[PDB]
Amino acid sequence: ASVYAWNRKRISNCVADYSVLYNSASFSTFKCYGVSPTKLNDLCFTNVYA
Amino acid sequence: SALGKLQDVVNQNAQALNTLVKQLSSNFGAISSVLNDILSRLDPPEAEV
Repeated sequence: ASVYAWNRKRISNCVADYSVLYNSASFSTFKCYGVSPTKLNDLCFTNVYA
Repeated sequence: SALGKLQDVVNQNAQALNTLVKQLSSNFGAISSVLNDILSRLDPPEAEV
């Protein structure tokens, strides 16, 4: 999507493996706010908005 | 209400303890009042703040 009309994919009721995204080489920016990127796999959230 | 002098002392101490304990639920500007949630979510550079 264009930024003015950005897409939102609500993510729920699933197992979120965040080590795949963080340890990937394909990403240049990976900045986390409010949580640390290396503790993501130990956390649970009610809902994720992608 | 005859023994109010003693009951008032008991009530004041009970209120003081309840107030002190309830202060642990305050954020004081932090992201969470629960210390375990902060340590579970953040690394030391942000957790210390």
